[PDB]
Amino acid sequence: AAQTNAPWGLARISSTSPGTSTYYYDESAGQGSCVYVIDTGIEASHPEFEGRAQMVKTYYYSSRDGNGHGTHCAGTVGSRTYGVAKKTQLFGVKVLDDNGSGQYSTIIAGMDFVASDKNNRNCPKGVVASLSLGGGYSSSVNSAAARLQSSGVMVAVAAGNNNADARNYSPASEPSVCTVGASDRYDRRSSFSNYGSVLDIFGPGTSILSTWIGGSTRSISGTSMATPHVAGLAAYLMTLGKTTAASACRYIADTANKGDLSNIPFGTVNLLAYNNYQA
Ligand SMILES: [Ca+2]
Ligand SMILES: [Ca+2]
Ligand SMILES: [Ca+2]
Ligand SMILES: [Ca+2]
Repeated sequence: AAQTNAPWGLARISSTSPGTSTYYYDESAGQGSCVYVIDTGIEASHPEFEGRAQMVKTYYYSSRDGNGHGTHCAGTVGSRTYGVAKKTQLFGVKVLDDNGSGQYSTIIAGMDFVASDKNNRNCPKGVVASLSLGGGYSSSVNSAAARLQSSGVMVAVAAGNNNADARNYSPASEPSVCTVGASDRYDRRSSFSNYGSVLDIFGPGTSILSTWIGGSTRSISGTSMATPHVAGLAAYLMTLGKTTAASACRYIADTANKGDLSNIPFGTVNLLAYNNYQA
């Protein structure tokens, strides 16, 4: 399948080169795989989710997405226009309030919710979680991402937008989960992108067009938008039976566009997410 005039990120994860704008993908498109978007929530009712999105959990008065952050990450995962896995099921888990922030105890409770909630969902192709959130190191938050991963969910986490080593951030610093750095359309490390030995992969991060609240669209930049690209890819690759929840991050890194990114700190992997799809 070929989506002409796609966002630059989708086009890049189906490309050996930068500078193309056609997303190529197997028409299976992650069907029968679930991606949990742990975030501000999702506006499930966006015409771009075609009813494949629903809120399954909140730790606030409303499960709505008043923020947009989580509606925009869900979108990069499995929206029809701006998604990687255009047929995946999206489960919104609102750990972040509409200001975009949350307590670490609530985020932990959300990760543990998914590790269990998956046993209440039809995900025959497997389960993915996209954590586009982060803060300082916390062995407690790391251990929650570890558990979620260990429960048989491919965990993709932002490195963090601090332009520092991700070793000092959670759940970015957790060795067992997929830590995603950000790249821009010219294959440069996004100026904001965290780096280090803990990083496993890069996704498109800078100027990422996706879904927004009010049934709208807008472009926003972060490791937070790299993550849903990787999250999406893992969903896609799992539905193709090309990898599993446990070994997805490794598989993505084995099959990645190597050496293609500039301004990658020595000792950080030079690996851009690649679907490796041949039309
Ligand atoms: Ca674009
Ligand atoms: Ca987000
Ligand atoms: Ca976002
Ligand atoms: Ca987002």
